[PDB]
Amino acid sequence: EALAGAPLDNAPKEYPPKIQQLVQDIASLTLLEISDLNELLKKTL
Amino acid sequence: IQQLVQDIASLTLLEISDLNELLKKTL
Amino acid sequence: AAALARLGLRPVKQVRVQFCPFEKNVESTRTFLQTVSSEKVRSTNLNCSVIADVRHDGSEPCVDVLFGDGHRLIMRGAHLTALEMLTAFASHIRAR
Amino acid sequence: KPFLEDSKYQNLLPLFVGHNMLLVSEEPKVKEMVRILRTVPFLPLLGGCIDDTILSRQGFINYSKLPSLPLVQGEL
Repeated sequence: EALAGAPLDNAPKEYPPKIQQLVQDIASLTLLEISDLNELLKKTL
Repeated sequence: IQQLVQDIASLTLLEISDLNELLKKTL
Repeated sequence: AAALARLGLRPVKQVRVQFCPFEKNVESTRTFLQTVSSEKVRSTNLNCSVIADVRHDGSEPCVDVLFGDGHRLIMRGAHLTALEMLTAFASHIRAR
Repeated sequence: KPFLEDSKYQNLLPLFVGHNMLLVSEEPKVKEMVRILRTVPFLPLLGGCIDDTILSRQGFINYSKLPSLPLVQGEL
C-alpha cells in the first residue's frame, strides 16, 4: 500500500481527514447520542 | 452505542488529540 | 576530513548548518557537517561551537560561519558538492 | 533501503543518504532523550515515526509537550 506523504506542521496548513470523517459524523447531534457516546465508550473505562 | 467503544479504542494518541481539537472547538 | 584537522580550525567562532531532512539536495551539507563535526577538527579548539539547525519547510540548505575578525562567510550549499565548499572554507579560514 | 521501499515506510527513505543510525525505543519516552541530545548541539535527528505517524524534529519537540496520557484520556 503506502504510508502518508508526511509533511510538517510548523508550517501548518493540512491536517488529518479521517478525524474530519468522524467529527462530521458525530459533531452535529445533540446530547442524546452524546449520551450514547458516554455510555458505550465508558463501557470500557 | 458501543460503536464509540470500538472506534475510540482503535484511536491513536494524536488521533485522540485531533478528536480533542475538533470537539472542543465545536463544543 | 584530515586536511581541516591539519589546518587548525581555531580562528572561527561559530559555524552552523541549516538544512532540511527530506529534500533531494541536502546530502552535500550533511557530509559537510560530517566532515566538520569530527573529533579532530572539533578538538583543535574548544572555544567554538557547531550547531545543526534542522527544519522541515526551510526548503533551502544553507551554511554560514563567523570567525575571529568579525566577518561572515555564508555558503548555501544546495548545488555545491562537499569538497568544493570544504576547500572554500579551508582557504577562507587560512586567509584570515 | 529495500525494506523501506517495499513496506509502508517509504516516506522515511529520504532520511538515509549519509551515516544514519536508528534509535529503536520501546515505550516512547521522548522528553528526556531530547534533554540528553540537547547537550551536544551538532547532533541532528532528522525525524522518524511515532507509532505510525511520521514526524519531523520540531514536530518531535512539540510532541514532547503533549500533556500526560491520563489527562489526555480524561479530556474526552
